[PDB]
Amino acid sequence: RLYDAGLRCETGKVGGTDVIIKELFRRPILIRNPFRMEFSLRLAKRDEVIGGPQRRPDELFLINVADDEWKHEDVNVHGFKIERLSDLEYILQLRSDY
Amino acid sequence: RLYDAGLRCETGKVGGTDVIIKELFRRPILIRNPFRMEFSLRLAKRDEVIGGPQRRPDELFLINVADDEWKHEDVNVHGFKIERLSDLEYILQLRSDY
Amino acid sequence: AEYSIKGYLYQFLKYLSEILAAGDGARITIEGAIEDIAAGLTTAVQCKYHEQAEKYTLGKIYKPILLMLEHFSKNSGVSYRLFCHFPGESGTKALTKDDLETVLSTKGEVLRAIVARIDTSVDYEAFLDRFAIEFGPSAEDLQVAVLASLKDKGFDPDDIDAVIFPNAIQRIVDLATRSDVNDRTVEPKTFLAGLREVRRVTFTRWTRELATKGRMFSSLRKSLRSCLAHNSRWRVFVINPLTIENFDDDIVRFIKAFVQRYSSKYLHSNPPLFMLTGDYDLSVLQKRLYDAGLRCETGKVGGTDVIIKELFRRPILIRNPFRMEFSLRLAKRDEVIGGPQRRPDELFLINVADDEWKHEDVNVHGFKIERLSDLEYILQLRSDYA
Amino acid sequence: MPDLGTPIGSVTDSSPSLIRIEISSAEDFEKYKSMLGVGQYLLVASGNNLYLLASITGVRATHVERNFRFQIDTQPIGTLSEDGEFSRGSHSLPVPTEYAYVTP
Amino acid sequence: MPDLGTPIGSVTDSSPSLIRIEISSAEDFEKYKSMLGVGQYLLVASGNNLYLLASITGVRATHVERNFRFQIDTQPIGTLSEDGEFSRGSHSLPVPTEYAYVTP
Repeated sequence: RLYDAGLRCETGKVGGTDVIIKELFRRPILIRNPFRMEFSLRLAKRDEVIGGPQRRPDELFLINVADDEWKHEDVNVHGFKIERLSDLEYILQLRSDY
Repeated sequence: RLYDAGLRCETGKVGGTDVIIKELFRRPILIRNPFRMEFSLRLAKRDEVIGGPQRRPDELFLINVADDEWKHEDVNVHGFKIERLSDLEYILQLRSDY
Repeated sequence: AEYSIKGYLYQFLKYLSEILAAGDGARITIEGAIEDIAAGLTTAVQCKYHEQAEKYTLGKIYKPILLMLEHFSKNSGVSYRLFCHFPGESGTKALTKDDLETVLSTKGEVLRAIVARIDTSVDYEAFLDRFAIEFGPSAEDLQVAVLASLKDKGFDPDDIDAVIFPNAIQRIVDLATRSDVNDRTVEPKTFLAGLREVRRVTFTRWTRELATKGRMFSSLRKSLRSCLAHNSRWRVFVINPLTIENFDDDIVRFIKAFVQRYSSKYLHSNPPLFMLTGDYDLSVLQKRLYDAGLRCETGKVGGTDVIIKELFRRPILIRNPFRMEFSLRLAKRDEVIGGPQRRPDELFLINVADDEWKHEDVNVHGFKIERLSDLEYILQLRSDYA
Repeated sequence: MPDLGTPIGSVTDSSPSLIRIEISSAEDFEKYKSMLGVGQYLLVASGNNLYLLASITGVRATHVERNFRFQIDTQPIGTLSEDGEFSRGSHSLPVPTEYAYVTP
Repeated sequence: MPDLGTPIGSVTDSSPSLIRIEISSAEDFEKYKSMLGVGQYLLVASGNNLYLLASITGVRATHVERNFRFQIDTQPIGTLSEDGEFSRGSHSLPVPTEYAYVTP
């Protein structure tokens, strides 16, 4: 669906179902003029990703989940509870008014 | 009336009564300096238009219509109900006050 | 059938030699050939032609007589004639009854086959009184004699071969065959002035089969070269499609050729215009040209009636990558009213008598065609003809 | 007379004694590199139904970013009409935006 | 003396031994290309009721996008008045913004 919409995703899979971590957190190719992005977003299931990142994440947004293995004292761990997705669209400044 | 006003339109008709999908959803020639545009607007009658487009629209506006085929779960639909067109000009930022 | 036109060609050419060699205040008229309601009671004649022998022997020429006798058989009022050239013969020679019967005779197996087709009860002596035979000289020398005579008359030497003579014989061929109310006789005094005043060229079935065929095309082709060299200039066409053969199919070919040679460049600012006179439906041609690859400029904002300012505008052109807003202009003559602000540099009238856009400071070239290929050749689109 | 193919490039500057042609695509140049050496001949358009023959005197190739540039310098020798006639000595002048072709 | 016609262009740079002229449109140049080759002649206005006859020594054509520019270089040969008198030797200098015509 995201392909039909006009976007491209990176899943970390070299053919096989297994997820190679070193190929999901890589840096993309970026030409300035004319602009182009190799990929725009990453997408994966949690149960599949077995490991961690070499460099820790700045912010971690947990929506409707209790605990994860990537929590640590040196990360800004935000936690919410919402029932519709427009709520987040308001928090993150995508929608002007509640 | 639009020509008398100073505008050119794309209808998709090539001589005959039949409507073609390709010619309507066509990119126009744009020259920067000096500024000139092959056309500014696109006009059609729904029933004569059969088929679908290549890229599903980014926004669809329904003004006193209940249902339309192009309604989909990846299109930002907006349904209203109006009495006079001056209302919509307010909604679309054309006039300053009700 | 055989429809051996060389006979009728000889006949109309000999009539032409008569007319050019005629006394003042004399009316000469001709009888229209059969092959065209059978107008005229005794104004119909059929002929053949054959000139390959060293000496005059009636035996060898069996073939014409069979069909001519059958032709007399088929219907009654209507004359019959013939022309042939062998060395040593002049004038008219009347065969006898036994001699014609010998032609009737099954001298060969083909003739025994053919005789059965002709009816048993048929006139022979009355037939001979009704049919005569005429001799002729070599045809090419005759065609040369016509042109030499016209030179003797006094005309510009170059203009004769190209324009004067084919248009002149065209009138003979029109008179010989027509379905209208008018006279059938030609007086030289009124005949000559008409041809001297009017300038146009004609390509048609009979004109093709002449001595000066090759000399006709090139002389015209060479005139239009100076015009077609230019990148930017206004050109206008007017076609009348009744007479032309296979118009619906060939017109697309012609347009694609003309555009690909003369409207597919960034320095080609003003595209051409085509105007068709008749009861034609344009939508079909427009759609077919769309499928071909081209795009047209109709002139209509609302598909009711034409606006002149929109039809004569200038298109947007982008250099690299190259595109054209439109590559041609199409319309119907009747609908158009008024004239452009700027006069046409050229106007091509095809199968048309007069138009209201004519003027003194505008060139006008005229044609009369039965196949469009001859125009493709005239405008350098194709290398050879027929 | 035959079909002459698809243009290699376009005129940028002209003169009675020099024509300069520019190619901007590497693929085309590599496609016809064999036929674009010094001494070889090119056909340039000067109006409808007329071509001019020119001789290559120089080739320059530069890649600069601010993509590809290929310059060809030519010196006319004569003209060649469509019907297939050749004549030495051309006082004509091609206008920019015209097309260049390789001689079959 | 007679009607000369619509002009081709205007003067840009002048001097005692050189005059430069500029055409800006391709239609006009394509129209009078025959009359603008080396060795032919042009008439340049220098005041009311006076003209200068100049011989072409060069043509140059270029296309640039900030459009066409055509440049003609000329050398002065003499003076021709309104009445018809022709005199070799030229003392006058043509000021810019002055028209040039092709010789009938």
